[PDB]
Amino acid sequence: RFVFPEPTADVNYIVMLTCAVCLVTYMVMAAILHKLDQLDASRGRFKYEILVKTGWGRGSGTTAHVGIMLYGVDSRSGHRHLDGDRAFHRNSLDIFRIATPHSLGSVWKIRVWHDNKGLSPAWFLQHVIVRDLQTARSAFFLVNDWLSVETEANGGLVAELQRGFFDKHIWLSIWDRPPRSRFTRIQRATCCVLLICLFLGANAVWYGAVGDSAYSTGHVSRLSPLSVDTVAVGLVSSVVVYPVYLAILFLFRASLAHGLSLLLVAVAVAVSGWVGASFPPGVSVAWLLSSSASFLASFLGWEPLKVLLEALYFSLLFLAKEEARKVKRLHGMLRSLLVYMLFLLVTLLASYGDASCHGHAYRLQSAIKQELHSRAFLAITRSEELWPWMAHVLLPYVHGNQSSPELGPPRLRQVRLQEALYPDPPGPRVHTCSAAGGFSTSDYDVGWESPHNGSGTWAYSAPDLLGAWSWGSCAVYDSGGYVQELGLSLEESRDRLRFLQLHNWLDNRSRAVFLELTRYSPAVGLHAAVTLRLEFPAAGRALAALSVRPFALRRLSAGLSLPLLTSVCLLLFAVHFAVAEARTWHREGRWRVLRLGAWARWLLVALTAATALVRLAQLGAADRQWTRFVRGRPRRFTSFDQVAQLSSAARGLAASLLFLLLVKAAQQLRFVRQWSVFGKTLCRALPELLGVTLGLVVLGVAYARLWGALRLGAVILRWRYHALRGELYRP
Amino acid sequence: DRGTRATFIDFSVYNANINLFCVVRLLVEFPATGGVIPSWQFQPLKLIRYVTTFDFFLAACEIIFCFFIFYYVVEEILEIRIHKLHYFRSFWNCLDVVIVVLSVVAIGINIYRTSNVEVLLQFLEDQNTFPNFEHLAYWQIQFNNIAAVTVFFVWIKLFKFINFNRTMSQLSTTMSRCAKDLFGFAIMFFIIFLAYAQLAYLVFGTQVDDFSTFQECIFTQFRIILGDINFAEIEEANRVLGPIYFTTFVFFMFFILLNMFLAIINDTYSEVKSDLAQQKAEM
Amino acid sequence: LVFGTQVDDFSTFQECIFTQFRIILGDINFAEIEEANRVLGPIYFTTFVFFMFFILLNMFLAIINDTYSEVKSDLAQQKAEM
Amino acid sequence: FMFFILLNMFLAIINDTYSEVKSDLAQQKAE
Amino acid sequence: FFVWIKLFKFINFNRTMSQLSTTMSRCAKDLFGFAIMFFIIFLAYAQLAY
Amino acid sequence: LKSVLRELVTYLLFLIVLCILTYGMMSSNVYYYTRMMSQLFLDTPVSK
Repeated sequence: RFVFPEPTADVNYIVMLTCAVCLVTYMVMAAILHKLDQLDASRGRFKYEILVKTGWGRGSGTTAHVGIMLYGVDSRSGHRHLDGDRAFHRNSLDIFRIATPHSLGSVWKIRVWHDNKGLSPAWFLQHVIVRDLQTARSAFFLVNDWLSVETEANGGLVAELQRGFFDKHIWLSIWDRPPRSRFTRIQRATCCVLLICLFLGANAVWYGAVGDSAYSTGHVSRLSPLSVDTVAVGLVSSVVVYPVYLAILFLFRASLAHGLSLLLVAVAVAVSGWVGASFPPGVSVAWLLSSSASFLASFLGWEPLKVLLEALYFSLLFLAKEEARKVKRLHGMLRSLLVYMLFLLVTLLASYGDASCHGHAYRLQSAIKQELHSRAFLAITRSEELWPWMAHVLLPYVHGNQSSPELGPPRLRQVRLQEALYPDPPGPRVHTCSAAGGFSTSDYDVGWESPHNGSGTWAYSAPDLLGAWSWGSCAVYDSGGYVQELGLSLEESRDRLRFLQLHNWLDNRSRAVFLELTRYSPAVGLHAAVTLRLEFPAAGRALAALSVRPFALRRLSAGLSLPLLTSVCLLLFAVHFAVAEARTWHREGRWRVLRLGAWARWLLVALTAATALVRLAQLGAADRQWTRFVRGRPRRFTSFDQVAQLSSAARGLAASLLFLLLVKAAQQLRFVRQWSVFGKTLCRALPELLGVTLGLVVLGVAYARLWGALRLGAVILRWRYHALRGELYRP
Repeated sequence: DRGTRATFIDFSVYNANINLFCVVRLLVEFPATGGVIPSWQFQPLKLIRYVTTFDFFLAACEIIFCFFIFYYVVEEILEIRIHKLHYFRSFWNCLDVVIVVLSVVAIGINIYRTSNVEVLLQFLEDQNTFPNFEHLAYWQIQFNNIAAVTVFFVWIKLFKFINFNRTMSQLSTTMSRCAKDLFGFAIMFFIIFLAYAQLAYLVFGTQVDDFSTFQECIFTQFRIILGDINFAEIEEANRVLGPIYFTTFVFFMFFILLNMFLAIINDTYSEVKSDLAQQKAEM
Repeated sequence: LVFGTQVDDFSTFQECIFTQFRIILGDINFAEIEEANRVLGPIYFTTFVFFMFFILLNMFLAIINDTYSEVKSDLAQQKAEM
Repeated sequence: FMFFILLNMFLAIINDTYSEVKSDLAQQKAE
Repeated sequence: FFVWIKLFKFINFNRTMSQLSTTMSRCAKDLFGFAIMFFIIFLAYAQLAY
Repeated sequence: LKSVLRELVTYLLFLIVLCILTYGMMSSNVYYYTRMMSQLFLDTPVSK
């Protein structure tokens, strides 16, 4: 049923970013796992530190190695080989003290066994005498008996499952490797990345290529997990990988599989990209949800199923402290890298999902500015030159002849301020905006102010709660003012104009004209809010400004679009960060100042919350404005001028968050041994550089680039670099 | 109509004085969002080479160049076949294979575009028809690029022989010793540079016309280091986050990273000089 | 070789040298360099600026700095020691 | 000549005196 | 202005600003001497250009 | 260095007092008068 479809030329950034992140996380995890396993060959509490001299064993005087498996809850122990300086001299009571990392509950948790290296004892040793040193987790008591000879004595005062429970779980078996297992990490991280890549490829080939099963599934069903395409496909595609997955896994237990897995990963990524480069925007969200559901189902359900099936089938001092703590740090780094990668992927999807829309928006805004003769409009000084411009280039543009999709007639709302402007007296041509007064909030009649019986055709048109603020060069305006509609067609608009300059509508009291309209481009599917402002500092001076903001009108009622998913994920991440930082605050106490610390975590939390909140507000505002526009439509001019500003704010916040994440990665690169002298040097001299530059800028301020040719920081940086190199390279 | 997306105009000229054809192409693009984007190209290609003695001299030089390339590849393969089966930890052998590969590609392109000149023969039969000379210009451009990069890399290869006197040995020693640390810090420099570039692309990329593309953002940020920026479109693009980006970028980049590069080079240069002085004074 | 026909700042070899010297001063146009060759044009500019400024200016400064330090140390040692 | 030689002599003098001051203040400790 | 400058100098009780002030005071003679050579070369080039 | 520290503290206090006196010498109620004398006095239209 394969089609070889989509001869189209397009790029889908979601799949590419997901695959790139999933490969980069493996690339950075491999180094940490290799470093962790370099020391695993070096190595290869639960009781007290007392001697284990035999007190119930006699007759069999020889040497024999024994091992006690201290089984526990989420703490595996294993067996320790017994040795001695005298090679366990015969006719003596062997005494030692061996404890495993396991620190299970202080209950009857032990399982001992004695190897029969030749002679075997008819009786049994009492125990390894131990009462309490630090935890006293394993009980030590005599048994006065044992199991059959040349076997394992029953350790009392399920095993098959626990022996292979969390180390045969592959997924969470990275930091649970048995000390003497020969399935070292490299073969536990290659299987996970292979499984993830195969999940991605198998879920991408379904939506892209094999989607015409008798035209089986529609491709229109909702993105929500409604027991539908989004979730069922994940379960169906989680089983196709398992044949080859188990084949590679059982091939791992020669080195051929380590190349076959990478080849499969590469081909899966290539197929995923090629078949997803034609995904519509409503499927890339479905693909991500399907992949996540497949991963969750596979892991949670069918890794325990695999281990249970295998178990059922089977059934029928300084060096130690300094090299045993580094394992904890490595595990912490391992479990923090995944969180950082998830955050980075979420941010990348939030900010870089529609770069093609970015380019199209730039081109569209450039074209709109070019088509309206922005140069001519900007170079205006006479208060009367506006009318020829509007009659020549505006009216033929808004109406046209089968051109310029308008989406709402334009408006000409203006502010009055009800005061005669004083002309600027001659002089040095001051660049201020003096002669300012209170505004006007009254209703007039045809011509000008003449209330006869009721409000005239010139009403105030009071502003709404959400109408955006212009923030001009003289003051801050709102969405209120005397509105005038420019007709509907190019037959009455000319008469409307002739009326407007016939009855001195723009007298010598007004401040602005605020010509505003919207535009739509269906080829790229982008809206554009266009505004034009003519400030009036004095009588007949004017200042011309224009703003064309392109955006994409996506509404909260559209369903489960990508921005909503990214916003909720960012909210969850911010909540988790806030909870973790609050717990750190509570445990530590107070006085957490004069450090990056909380003063950086709070900033990160605030940025993460603000991005999602702004995106949600933009979605809600767009939905409300579109719903208002639909109801009615002719000659009402619903304004989309505040949606564009919210979209720009959300984009800026997402860009700032991504920049912060990239800088954090750059400063976290310092973990290489020979490359650790760069971050250390900067982190020590940076406060000094800030202090000296702050002391220098105030020296130039008290008087009334700085070091672009002086290079004073070079001396401090060189001194710090030499000091750290001496302190690190030699000792 | 409104559905047209592109328009091409093509012709060519000869200029019999100096034997040199010239193909002229003019393109006008009509994007879906409106407007017009013009572009042009004028390629002065040559097709009647062997007319004068200097062209015979150039052909002989090309033959000698082919023989030189053959000798170089033979000696390289002879060296690799028996001696030093690893061979790649010198930085003077990757350059050799790069030069050989680029020269082989250039020779292949030249042969391909010199044998396929039947369009001129077809045109000379009926001269009242359009001469199709676009593939020749495209391949000429490609060959020019390959020749340029090869010529650039040969002068870099020249460095192997300037080690005659002692005062030139310490400079090469310092460069070789500091290359690793320079690369290590350049990684971080590029990471921060790309972070700034992506931030600028996402913020100012729809209004400034200087950040309209990621490549354009990178070029603009390299030009800012030159002091070749106007400081205008950034601030009229956004009065907030406009000057903040410029100030933070200039401060951080210039001061911290330029001084760090200086410190890295200076420390190792002083260390090498002191080591050599001590060794000479103790022997 | 790359921009020799359609720029007029790299028309001749000496013109190329003087244009590079002016580039060190940040007197480049870059409007014609990019449009003359969209690829291999910007690569020239970026690699030249980076390598030239960072490595070569830092090395020129370092040589003089080390020499000055050594001369001052030697002239200080030769005094108050006889 | 101007840029390289003299703009480097300036910073060489400044760096030498700055390093001398730093070393003089550093050698004052632990007597 | 003089009192502000003197207070800024007195605000150098910290080590960094004191080091900066001492650095520029121990090399004033050399820094002024180098300016003589700089100006001589500058005037020679100016005369040649003129 | 107790005597030196005390002398430095006294000098800093004296400098602060001198700066406060200098700032007080630039007291208010004169900017408005200067603006009136520069924008209204000797600068006004002859008539309407």
